[PDB]
Amino acid sequence: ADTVTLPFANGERPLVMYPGKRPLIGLTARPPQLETPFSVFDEGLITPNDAFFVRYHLAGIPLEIDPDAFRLEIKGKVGTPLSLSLQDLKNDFPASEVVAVNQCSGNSRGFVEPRVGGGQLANGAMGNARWRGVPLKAVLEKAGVQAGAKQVTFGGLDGPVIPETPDFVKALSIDHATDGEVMLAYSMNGADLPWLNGYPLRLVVPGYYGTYWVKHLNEITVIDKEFDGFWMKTAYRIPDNACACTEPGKAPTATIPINRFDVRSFITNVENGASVKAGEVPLRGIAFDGGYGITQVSVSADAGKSWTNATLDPGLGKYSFRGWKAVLPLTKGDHVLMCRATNARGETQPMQATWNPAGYMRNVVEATRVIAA
Amino acid sequence: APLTYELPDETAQLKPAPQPGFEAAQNNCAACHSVDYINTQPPGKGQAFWDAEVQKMIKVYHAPVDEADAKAIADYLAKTY
Ligand code: HEC
Ligand code: MSS
Repeated sequence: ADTVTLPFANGERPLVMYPGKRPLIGLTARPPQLETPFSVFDEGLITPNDAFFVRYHLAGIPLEIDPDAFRLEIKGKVGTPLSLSLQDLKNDFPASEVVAVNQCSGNSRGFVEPRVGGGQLANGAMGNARWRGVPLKAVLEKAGVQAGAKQVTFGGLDGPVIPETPDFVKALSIDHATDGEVMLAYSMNGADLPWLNGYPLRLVVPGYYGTYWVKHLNEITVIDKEFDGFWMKTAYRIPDNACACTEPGKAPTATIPINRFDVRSFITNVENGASVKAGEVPLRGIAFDGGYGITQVSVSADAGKSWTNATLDPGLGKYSFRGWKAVLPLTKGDHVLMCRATNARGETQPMQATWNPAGYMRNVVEATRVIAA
Repeated sequence: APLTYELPDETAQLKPAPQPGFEAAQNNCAACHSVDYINTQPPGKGQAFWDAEVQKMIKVYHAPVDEADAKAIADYLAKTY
């Protein structure tokens, strides 16, 4: 009818219908937070615009935009401040395109044990799309970045209902901002950005968690110091260690901002309790990382006692979902299926889930029980 | 003309309780965001979790909530959710 239950405690959610969107999993209404049903990820490598997940922090989201009047301001430690129209971006600068995953820092938080506070998401706070726009490098070079620059800040049209609440503003290092891959995207899957995905312009930060991907982006500031805004200084912090993790119940001793994705993979064509025919069972799914390249996906039908190599689909780019397929002989009875990806720098997925106070960065080997008959 | 976007109606509500914190939460906890933020938190988290949530809203986000109301709200939440 109109609700679903996610597979964790207090998992009931309304199915909600927004303009331009198919029915999605409603987390919050004001501001909107919308999760993608898992089944969508079995429909193809690129997430359709009408299915793409939505995450916002502040209730004052823009609800009327005049695209002709819209301006992107570039200011701070630059030789020439710029005020750029959408027409300017499309006409005066080379276009670039990238197929890239956007995934929220807190994707899968609902599965973290012990449970932690925050957005109680299943795995649907991620999506893959073909972004087109201008490399930020090109716009910054036009402004003329000055020696001594350290960071670039990014702010959008949304704001707090109460002005004392800190504005949503994020920062990137200057070397990252000018790397050529960070993009001012005006197009998503060949169309103008859906409204809730940041119409008319957003930052795309390939291989970095979604918090950086500032939507409705209208203000870019080059600064000669580290940005100390709340959403960099206090929010979006991970343990400053290799595992980005702590002992359950324990605060980190030091933290750093969240940054690149860790390696993830999913089986998309089966879910818990699915029936399959005993014999050769066809499996398929996706894998992704921070852009180093998926080297392999191993698949198991006996809870990781033994692994079979999956065949990797032809790729769409190092920042995209990477498809994979495997055919496994399954004897009659119950089987715990797992998949596990590794990337070209040797990052992989832990067999046992780790923990951090914020519930960011989950990437445990996913297990799915099926019934072969 | 500009382009515009229409949101569906908000319907999220707090779980009624006889504790006075129910009305104080209705009066203080929907000013910035819908109460589905609260309704969807992990269940039976208890007193320390909800004490911390309320204090964060006040200290970090500047929710204008006085001390008596803050305790009423956290107590109602810990007992109800
Ligand atoms: C504006 C000053 C707020 C008031 C009034 C209240 N809260 Fe709030 N809350 C605010 C922000 C900026 C956020 C983060 C939004 C995001 O999407 O990240 C929240 C979030 C919450 C949550 C989710 C958990 C968390 O982020 O800590 C909960 C459970 C929550 N808020 C509860 C809550 C209660 C009980 C309030 C009455 C005291 C309340 N909020 C008021 C800002 C504001
Ligand atoms: N402007 C803005 N932007 C922005 C925001 C907000 O809030 N605001 N959010 C973030 C986040 S945080 Mo976590 O890390 S995820 C995320 C993302 C999402 O996207 P979409 O919604 O499009 O999907 O976004 C990004 N951007």
